Amino acid sequence: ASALACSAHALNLIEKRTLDHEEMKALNREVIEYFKEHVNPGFLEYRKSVTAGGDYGAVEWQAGSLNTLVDTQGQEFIDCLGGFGIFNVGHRNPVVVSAVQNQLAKQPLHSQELLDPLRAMLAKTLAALTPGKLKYSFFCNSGTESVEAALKLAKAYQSPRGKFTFIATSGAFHGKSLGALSATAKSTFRKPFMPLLPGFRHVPFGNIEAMRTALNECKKTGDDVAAVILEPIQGEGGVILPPPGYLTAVRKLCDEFGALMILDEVQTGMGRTGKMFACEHENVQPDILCLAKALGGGVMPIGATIATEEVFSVLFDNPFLHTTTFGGNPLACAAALATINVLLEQNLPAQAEQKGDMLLDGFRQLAREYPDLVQEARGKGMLMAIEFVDNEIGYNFASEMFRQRVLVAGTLNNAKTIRIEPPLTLTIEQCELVIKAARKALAAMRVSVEEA
Amino acid sequence: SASALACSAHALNLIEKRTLDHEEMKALNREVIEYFKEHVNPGFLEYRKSVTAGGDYGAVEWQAGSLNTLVDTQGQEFIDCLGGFGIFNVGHRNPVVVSAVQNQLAKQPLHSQELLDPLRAMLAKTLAALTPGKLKYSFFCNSGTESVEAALKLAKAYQSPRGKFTFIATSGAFHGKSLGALSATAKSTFRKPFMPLLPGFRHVPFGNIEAMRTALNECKKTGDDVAAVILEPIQGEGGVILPPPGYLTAVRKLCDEFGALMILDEVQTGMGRTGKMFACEHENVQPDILCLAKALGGGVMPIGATIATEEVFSVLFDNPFLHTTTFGGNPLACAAALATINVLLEQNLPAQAEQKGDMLLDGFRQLAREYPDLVQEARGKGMLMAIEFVDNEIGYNFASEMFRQRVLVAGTLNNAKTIRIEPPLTLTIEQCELVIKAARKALAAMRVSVEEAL
Amino acid sequence: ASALACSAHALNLIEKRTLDHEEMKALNREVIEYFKEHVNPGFLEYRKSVTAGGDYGAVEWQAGSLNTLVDTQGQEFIDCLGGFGIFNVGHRNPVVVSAVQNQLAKQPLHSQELLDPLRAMLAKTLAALTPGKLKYSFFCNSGTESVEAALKLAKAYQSPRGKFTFIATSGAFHGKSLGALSATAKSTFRKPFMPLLPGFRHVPFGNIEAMRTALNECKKTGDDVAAVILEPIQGEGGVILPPPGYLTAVRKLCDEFGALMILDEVQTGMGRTGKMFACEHENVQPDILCLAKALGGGVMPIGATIATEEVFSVLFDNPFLHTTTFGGNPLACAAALATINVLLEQNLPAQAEQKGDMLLDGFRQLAREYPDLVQEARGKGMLMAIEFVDNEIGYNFASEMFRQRVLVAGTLNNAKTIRIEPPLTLTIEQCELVIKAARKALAAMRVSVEEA
Amino acid sequence: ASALACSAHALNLIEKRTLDHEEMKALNREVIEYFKEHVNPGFLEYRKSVTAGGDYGAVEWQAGSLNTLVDTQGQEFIDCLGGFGIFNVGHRNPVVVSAVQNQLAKQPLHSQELLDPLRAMLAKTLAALTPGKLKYSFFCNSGTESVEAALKLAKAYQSPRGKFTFIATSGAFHGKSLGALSATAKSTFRKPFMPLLPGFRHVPFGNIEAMRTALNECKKTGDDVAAVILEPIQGEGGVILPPPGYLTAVRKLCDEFGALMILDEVQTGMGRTGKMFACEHENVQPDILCLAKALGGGVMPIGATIATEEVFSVLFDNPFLHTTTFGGNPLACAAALATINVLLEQNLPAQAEQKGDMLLDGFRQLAREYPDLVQEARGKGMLMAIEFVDNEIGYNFASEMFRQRVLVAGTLNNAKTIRIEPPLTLTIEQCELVIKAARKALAAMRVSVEEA
Ligand SMILES: Cc1ncc(COP(=O)(O)O)c(C=O)c1O
Ligand SMILES: *Cc1c(COP(=O)(O)O)cnc(C)c1O
Ligand SMILES: *Cc1c(COP(=O)(O)O)cnc(C)c1O
Ligand SMILES: *Cc1c(COP(=O)(O)O)cnc(C)c1O
Repeated sequence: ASALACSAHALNLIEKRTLDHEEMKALNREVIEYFKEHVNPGFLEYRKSVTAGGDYGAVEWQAGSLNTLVDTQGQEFIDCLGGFGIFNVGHRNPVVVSAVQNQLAKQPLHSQELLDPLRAMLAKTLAALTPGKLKYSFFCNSGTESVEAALKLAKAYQSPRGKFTFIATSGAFHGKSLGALSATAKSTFRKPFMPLLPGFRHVPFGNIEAMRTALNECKKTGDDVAAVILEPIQGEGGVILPPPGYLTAVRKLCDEFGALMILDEVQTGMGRTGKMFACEHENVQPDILCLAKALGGGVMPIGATIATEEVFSVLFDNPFLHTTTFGGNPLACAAALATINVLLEQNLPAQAEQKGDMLLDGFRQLAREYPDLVQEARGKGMLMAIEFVDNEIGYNFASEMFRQRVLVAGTLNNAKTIRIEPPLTLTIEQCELVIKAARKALAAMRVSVEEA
Repeated sequence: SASALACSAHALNLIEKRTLDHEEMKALNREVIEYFKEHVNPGFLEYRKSVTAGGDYGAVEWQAGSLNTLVDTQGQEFIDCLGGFGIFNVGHRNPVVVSAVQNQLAKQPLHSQELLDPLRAMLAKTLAALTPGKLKYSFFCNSGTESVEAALKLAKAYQSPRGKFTFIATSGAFHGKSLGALSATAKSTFRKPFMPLLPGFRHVPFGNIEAMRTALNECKKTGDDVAAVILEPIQGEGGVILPPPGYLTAVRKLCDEFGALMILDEVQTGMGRTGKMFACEHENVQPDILCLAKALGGGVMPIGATIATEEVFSVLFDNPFLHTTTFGGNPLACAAALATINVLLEQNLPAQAEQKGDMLLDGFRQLAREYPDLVQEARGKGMLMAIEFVDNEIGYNFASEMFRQRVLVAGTLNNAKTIRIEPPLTLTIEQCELVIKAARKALAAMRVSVEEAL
Repeated sequence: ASALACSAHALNLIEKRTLDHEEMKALNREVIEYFKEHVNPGFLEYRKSVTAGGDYGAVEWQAGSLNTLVDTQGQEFIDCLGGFGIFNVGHRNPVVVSAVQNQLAKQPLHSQELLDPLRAMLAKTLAALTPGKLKYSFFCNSGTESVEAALKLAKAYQSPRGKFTFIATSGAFHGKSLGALSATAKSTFRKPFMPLLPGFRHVPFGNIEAMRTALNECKKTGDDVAAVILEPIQGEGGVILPPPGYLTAVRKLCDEFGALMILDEVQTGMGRTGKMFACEHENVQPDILCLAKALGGGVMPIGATIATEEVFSVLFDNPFLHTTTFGGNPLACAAALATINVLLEQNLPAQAEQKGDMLLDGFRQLAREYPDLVQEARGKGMLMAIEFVDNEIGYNFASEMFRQRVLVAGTLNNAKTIRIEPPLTLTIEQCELVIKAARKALAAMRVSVEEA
Repeated sequence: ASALACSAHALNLIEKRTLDHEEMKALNREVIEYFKEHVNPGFLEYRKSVTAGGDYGAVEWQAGSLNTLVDTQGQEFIDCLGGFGIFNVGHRNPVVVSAVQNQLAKQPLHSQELLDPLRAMLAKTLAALTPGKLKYSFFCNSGTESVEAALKLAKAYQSPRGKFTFIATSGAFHGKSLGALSATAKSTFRKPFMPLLPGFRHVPFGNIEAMRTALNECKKTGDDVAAVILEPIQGEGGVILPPPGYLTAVRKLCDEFGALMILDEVQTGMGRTGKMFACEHENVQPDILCLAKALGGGVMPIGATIATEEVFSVLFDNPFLHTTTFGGNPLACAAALATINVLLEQNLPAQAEQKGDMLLDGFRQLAREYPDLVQEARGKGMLMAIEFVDNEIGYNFASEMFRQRVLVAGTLNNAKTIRIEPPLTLTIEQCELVIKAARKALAAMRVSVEEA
């Protein structure tokens, strides 16, 4: 089976707008087959553990509307998954698609030698969009690249000052590339890949005393902390909100020891929590801010690491100290610029507050009626989670919701949690449908427990 | 000055424009320079200065002109002998890659990552078919440095249960800038500010099987057994360093003998550039893990791919979330890659890279004979070439004199005396000639400038 | 002069029991010069900062009585330094010296091939002397070597169980060799020698909640703690007593997480705090116990690492995994066997309880009279300390006690603190002289303060 | 039996000069039982492996003459083991014994506060005994401690110069404490205790071009070599001699790269290879020289780390940066001073050369005659080794020599290799008797093999 042949077959497919029954039967077969053979058979077994019958093999085909996805069988799903935080402004958002299309006609990828205007524009726009002294931007292609950039900026800055240790928090997720993975907290994701970067240590999230104890003990032993890295709200941890004033406290702790504050808003950024950045809630200015996911408007891959001139200036004397081939390419920038405009124009941060208040109320309500299955519902803005009592119940919830054509999924660090992360553009009727389908799934699950 | 809203709307409107007033052009250029200084990196403005003449430093990128040319905001058109450091193998805005991407953008650009996505499966089947021997499984990411992190993690996951933790790379090597990849990357400049890096990384001189065998033997004796060796078939940012014929095969045998894994970083050498689809096909070395990026995205999308045997990729099956990526293998990028593979094969671009590379290098080596004055030597394999000069400053002047002639070149990350020549594989034969003529005129100018300077 | 001439001159001096006034002048001259030129000019600077006038030049010549040292000028000192904790049964304790001579008559060092009986005899005595399941002994030559053996036993036991992290406490001193140094906590002793062993972390001494957090956080990130190591009371730290129930809580915490408990009793051991081992105040059984200093009766150098058979067994398959050339030699063992015998016959640990109480009563009294100069006095048995308001006041105390012919000295991890650490054999008569000497010292100190 | 009872019993044994037959049988029975239950049962298994019948349980009792040992049964063994390099001047050497007794009469251990004279005298004597600029001494208690001190000297010196990597050689043995173990090279000794000190790498012994490549690649990547450590002759490796001029080429390579040279003469030191130090053969001055074993005259444990003023001065500003409690105690200084005297007075390095050649000639003839059992014989001075065709043949040799009351034992990195390391004071008749015994042993071995 020649490689030309495979590529020609794929090009032929990419060009099909719609599939009929026999085309769908064949594409679904090839995709399951090739997943087993060339991608990961484990992912097939995973889908089985959160669906019922043939739903494991559901193959994603196209955007339906701003907030829906369609599989190869025409089945349309309401998206409460959001690509795990990617689709803040909806699927194929017309303003974003348009911007990308326009730039695609001029030049999608830059030479990396001439001065590329959209890099300059997005960095200007980001400077203005961010708190206080956050002034300089480095663009890359993902969240983990955003965090590697942050760790490196911290390292270049703190190294000549004698500081090499990094503090993160348990529950934290910061990416799976090996530097970012040193900060990431989940044991099962870390252990096979040890030894990781030396001098990374963890303290309980939300616990200012434990953090202070770590910075102070490190000082005593001559292992002074370079930087503290944390999410404002833990995402893959299961949507964990810290106590009030904790972020402000972590900011003061860091100034006190002369440590840098790195804030990872790859997941909480771009309006999802009810404000453009989750740090704007306590009005805290980190030294380095990590952005990705939704920054590309659900159309492009992109990441950005924004810092103070003070810190970022370590990159000035030699601008090749940290580089990236694709980072800040014109297509990625056009997507990011469109997304920032859409967010502001349509006041989507404010909408996420409003829609999130509604949905979490409906979720807390269902939690009360079904403590039979549901432990608790947490959230802020359109970042929410339902924590069930067992692992198996949460898997059954995902399964039942799937049958009702609502797409949800779990959390990387938390086995008992299903997330709810819809596009911020989710319509008021669609929020009603989601609570509706949530109830029905809970009811069906209850009935299954009595059934078994 | 403005709010983010006003800034985004200004950029959004500039994005829609196709051409520029003279006063619109002048305005934009002053913006780009100003914001590069205030919000990107003023040091980059300075680097552009040291490799240009006059306000050349502030040439601002506006659009692709043809397959092999770029146009700035002033309508100046440049023959691209930089190729985005190995990105534009099939040219700028190649119609088959643009079309595939545009068609997928109409369906779905990014996936949920939850449902099975069809193009991931197709690109994975296609790469299986494209790759030598037992390379069977593909992990998709967003960059070359991400590609190499995936390689290292795969090796780590496989070798740490077998009690092996040491990674051997080579000096001169460039494997990426993220902290995992940076640990294998070898340039002192790039490494020291971020130390300590990953433990267990050791380096031997490139292209020296004698030294590499000693390394692995010593590591075995002391109980610090070698998990994997990582190398580029040809060192790119190192200054286009060709290993002696026999090297890669010897590396394969050695890895076989000690039970080390062999990682080939073909992020720059891959997708046709050296005269084959992959530079390892030259000696027919099958690696345990193959890294791709740069040109795999067709010059339209960012993509990286890590391909490995089922034996090694295995480690990811029981828990498929052991290594993941949010954007990796998205439909837009998969389309761009499948398009690219098709074009490379249809238009037989690897074969073309061999013909055009022979001519171009033959041309440069002749010029080197003529100016021992300024040039040390010219080297290359297919369309991956470099010209080494006597001084960094002679080199910087070549880049500058070339830029004045509207031919784009640039240097290499681990060798300052070296100017890379990395044109699209689609560079026309006439353009090949033009580039040699441009290079000749530049060298003569340089000779005169050094004359008066002494 | 040749090496031979130097060896002969020094062999001549060793045979001399007493010095002419002229021989004395010349000896004190050569000793100061050779310290400068061949030992450490800096140790001469240190002594000056804690003596007055030419007192810095004092050169030690012989034991006087049990509790007494005599310099080269015939000047005699009551020893309240105890060699920083080695002279527990006094200077040249007759039973210990006798054991050592008798063994020297037979065989001072062993072959390491044939079975050396005194090693079997010492290992038997210590198994009988240690609480609970502590059963096997590895003999070495110092405290720091004793801690190295302990880290290795934990490493060899816990590495196959997937655990590599070590928790120690700030203020801790566990030795200066590079493995022990990784657990030793003073910044100033650690920085020039970094990178030390990886995987070592520090929590505050005496704070159990912080220790639970470190064990728990390590468990969460896959960095599971192999062992916890600590002194029951911190010596060099400044005689830092933990809360009641702390040591026991650490034992239960280790049990809970399946970490090994290492107890560093190099200073506290052999009767020093009022019991044979300080771990006996709460009846705590560590998995590994480290001994040295006083174990050699103030006559020989020796160390011992005692462990449960569960832990020590990691050395049975290949008894050559950890070894030492001089460890467990006949003279070291004779000395230790004599020391154990003397401590038990004369009920010396119990004496240390009584005399420590009485001595700490004198110092607490003086800290009452002189808040002028003194922060507080503390102690457990005969391991006591006086904390002063300043470093210099403490240095002044040390100099005044010296002028008063009572030998004291400072603590490695606390600059405001003067140890009082006399032989357990100190008479009540001398206890009262020591308390008078300290009052006179404070009297002169207060005066000199109000001169300025 | 109680701890007190155990100590009393041991003390009576220590007093008894002779043992009758059923005193022996009781003691022997004890020694084996206590080794089993409180020391290490594996030592019994190893000793069985290199003995025959009731030979495993040889229990040693006193020195016999200068060069012999007697066990509890009255069996006298000629000592070709030398305690693995300790007994350069024999067992209970009168001059060293007398120096020790005289010092025990005054002060066996010091306060560590007053200036102890014998530390100054030994440091002066060693300065005059050592090559060139080796001037300052740090005294400790073992070989592994003097390597520890050497690594720290280099670290303190090289850390501020930006260099942190250490190069050792495969085959090497430098001690078993975790710092020294990082440079020790046998896999068996290292693996279970990893992670060790970071930044330690190994190159093949005697191959200068391999060492240049490592030093050079390290520099390229920003991981510059702080220091190189090696033995002049590898001892535990199997008595591995380097090419002539290698040692000089390492000195020059270090000069060239600005790395420190550390020479480990813990085994080769104090006369054994024909000169006082094996570096004297090629006139090499290391920056740091390590000594132990024979430095203590076969009576005391001691170690020394001697360095140039350049290097050692990193300890002047803060003389407490590296310390050890027992290091340089009067008893150990007295034993070293006497050793230096005996070695020089009795011209014993010269004797080591003569007896070395004679013994090596003898083994070389036997190798020649029994190529069925013997691979080859190597050596320099009284450091020698016989390599056999396999392990078992080597073990049979050791066992046969033991039956003939000649004591030999293996090496820790090489299992086919038997070391021959007698006192430098071995008589010429004893030299001849060892060669005859080796012959009788080999003959019995060939015959043994014949039957099978
Ligand atoms: C608690 C403790 N551990 C370890 C040591 C190290 O003992 P040494 O100097 O004999 O190596 C000491 C010395 O102060 C000590 O007090
Ligand atoms: C999603 C996530 C990342 C992951 O980055 P990638 O784009 O998947 O490489 C990093 N940080 C946080 C907080 C995340 O939620
Ligand atoms: C460019 C390069 C990389 C890193 O690629 P990025 O996309 O810039 O992260 C890795 N390996 C090689 C050989 C490269 O040339
Ligand atoms: C024996 C040896 C050591 C270890 O000495 P110890 O006193 O047992 O700690 C160190 N270096 C060399 C060369 C040795 O032979």
